[PDB]
Amino acid sequence: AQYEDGKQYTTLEKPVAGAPQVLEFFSFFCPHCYQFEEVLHISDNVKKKLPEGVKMTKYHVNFMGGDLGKDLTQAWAVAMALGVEDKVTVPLFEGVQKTQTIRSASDIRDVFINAGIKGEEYDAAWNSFVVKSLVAQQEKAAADVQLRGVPAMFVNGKYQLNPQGMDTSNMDVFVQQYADTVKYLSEK
Amino acid sequence: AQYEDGKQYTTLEKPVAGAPQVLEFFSFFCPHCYQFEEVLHISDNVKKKLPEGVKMTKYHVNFMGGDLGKDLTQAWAVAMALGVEDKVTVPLFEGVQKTQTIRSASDIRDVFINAGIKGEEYDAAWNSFVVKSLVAQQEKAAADVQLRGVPAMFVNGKYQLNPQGMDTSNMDVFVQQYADTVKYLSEK
Repeated sequence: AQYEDGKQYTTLEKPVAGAPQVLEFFSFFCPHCYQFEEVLHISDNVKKKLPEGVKMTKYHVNFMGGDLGKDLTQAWAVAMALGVEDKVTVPLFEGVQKTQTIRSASDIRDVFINAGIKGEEYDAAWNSFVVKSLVAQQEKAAADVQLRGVPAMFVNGKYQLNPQGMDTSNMDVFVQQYADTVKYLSEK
Repeated sequence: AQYEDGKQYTTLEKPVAGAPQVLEFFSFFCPHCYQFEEVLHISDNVKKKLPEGVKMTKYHVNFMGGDLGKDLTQAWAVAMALGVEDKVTVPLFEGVQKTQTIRSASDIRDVFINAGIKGEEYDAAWNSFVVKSLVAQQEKAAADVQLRGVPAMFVNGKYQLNPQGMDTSNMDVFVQQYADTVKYLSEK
């Protein structure tokens, strides 16, 4: 469709170098993020329209939910390291917001075990160098873009999507306008 | 020495006479208020520990959300007048922050109708002078304590909770610590 700077997206004053092509930030404590994931399927729709060779990166943030927010960022790194994102994303969102069975770090471990991950493997991953590095990358990425809130999506480390300037009257149209904006920006 | 001024609570420079025993302020637009209510359940837990005869009052504020902010204060007045607070709190918080489908006074009305309140019953209360007095009461209480931010909780019109002086690694322990402090302050 037609896109205007300052409307469907905004340009960053300081372009982050080496940033992932499409970077999405979220928090398991974030209500609207739960909506984006479970109901709207924003990520899935954006993926369907992305050109060949463009990869989507999704990072968890620390600034929500206090000290537990930090543990979730580490648990997300474990999810990425084990490659079980699609198995634990909804269960974690529900555990924190819906059923409220996740009140501390040990509860996060149970979610993974329930998904079929061995406890020994989870524990080893939790303390791994790979995970400690991933936690560092996530925290740094947020700092580089001076992230103030979630959900958020950045393209080529230069643009940031602005759903507030998008047509929200019809949710099906909205989702497609969002995905089309990402696609348009990824080739700019 | 266990509970100190400046620590888990602060004392008001100018105490409010005639203020409700436990007064909580919030806004449906306030992110931390969503956490407090939907995830932590602060109000419920505090109620469960208050002495016999100590009543809790919850008021909405105007300083967030602009136009819609004031509409929500009037709608909260309607919820109070009709005694349907427990029916509309969740859908209002979710409507504003989770689904972001609440964009005008009409959308707020839809929430009440869907909750079971009759259209004519809602419209009558909405335009009633009883509701206008409830709005004035809410505004007055905020003015009395020079409220500049939410969430906020006051006890006996003298003390204001300071959640910043407590651990948030375990939500259940934080909640219980918050509730215990309110109880302490109420019998002080």
